[PDB]
Amino acid sequence: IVEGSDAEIGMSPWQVMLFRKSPQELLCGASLISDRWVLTAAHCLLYPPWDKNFTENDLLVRIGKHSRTRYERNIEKISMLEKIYIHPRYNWRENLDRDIALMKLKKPVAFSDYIHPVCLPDRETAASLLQAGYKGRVTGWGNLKETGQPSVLQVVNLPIVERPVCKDSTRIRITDNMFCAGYKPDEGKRGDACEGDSGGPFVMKSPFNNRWYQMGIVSWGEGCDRDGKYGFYTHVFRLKKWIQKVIDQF
Amino acid sequence: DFEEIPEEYLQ
Amino acid sequence: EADCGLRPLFEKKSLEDKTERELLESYID
Ligand SMILES: *[C@@H]1O[C@H](CO)[C@@H](O)[C@H](O)[C@H]1NC(C)=O
Ligand SMILES: Cc1ccc(CN)cc1
Ligand code: NA
Ligand code: NA
Repeated sequence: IVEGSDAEIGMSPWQVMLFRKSPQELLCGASLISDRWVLTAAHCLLYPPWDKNFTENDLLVRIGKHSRTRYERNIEKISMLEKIYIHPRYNWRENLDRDIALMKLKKPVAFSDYIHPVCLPDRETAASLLQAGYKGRVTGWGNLKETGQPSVLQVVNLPIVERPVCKDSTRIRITDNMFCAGYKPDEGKRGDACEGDSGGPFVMKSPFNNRWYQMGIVSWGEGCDRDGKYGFYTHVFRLKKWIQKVIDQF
Repeated sequence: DFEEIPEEYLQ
Repeated sequence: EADCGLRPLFEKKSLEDKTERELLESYID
């Protein structure tokens, strides 16, 4: 996260770290959506251009964390993966369209002050809140600058950007399964996700029911925190029918 | 530099 | 979950985090 701040304890209790077993390293963010299900970006698990194709046994998820590098004894919980599910129309060849994946845990994680699921949006919450100017919140342990790494989880609040501005900022083809967020050059505030934050959540706090909803997944950006560029996020509501199908079937 | 995690999670 | 999105250390205790108000102030509708 670029130009963010240290999270408060328990501020993002749905935060998940995707952790490579060997070498032991941070791979991506993710989020807890139930006691057995974790949501992330497909490209965190499958990206053939970089020879990335993880299997369940390659990975662990670490839940309830605050410190990036410490083993947070009596606080974090470490879970093994039963099965990975990648959206069948995830477009890794072109533009990361439908950049979404689910991971089912081998056993349920116990909730605590530090471990608690985020809500997924309904159509009405999405329609009300996914509007240009409305701010969401991005969290992660990724790099602090494009070109360095944080002691603890970082947080930044960023405004959703008008779709024509998103499209006009890039040569990549933007789809309805993406939205973008970040400040414009003229706005005099900054911030973005960066490498290591992808797969983590973009959340909004509904003013109707005071609950946090995951509206986006950190998906891609051209660099980090560049003037005139924006971060792109998977549109969670648009893909919720797939989410529901996977959880209902499996 | 990540602190080693308990071996139980790697078995 | 029925309890989703309500943080034990914040919403469940009626405590506000240091920047959530920035989000609310942007929801101009
Ligand atoms: C990814 O690897 C699995 C092997 O576990 C294979 O079945 C699958 O076809 C691979 N997909 C791609 C796009 O390489
Ligand atoms: C949203 C977002 C922003 C920056 C990156 C890193 N290039 C990834 C994802
Ligand atoms: Na364009
Ligand atoms: Na930018």
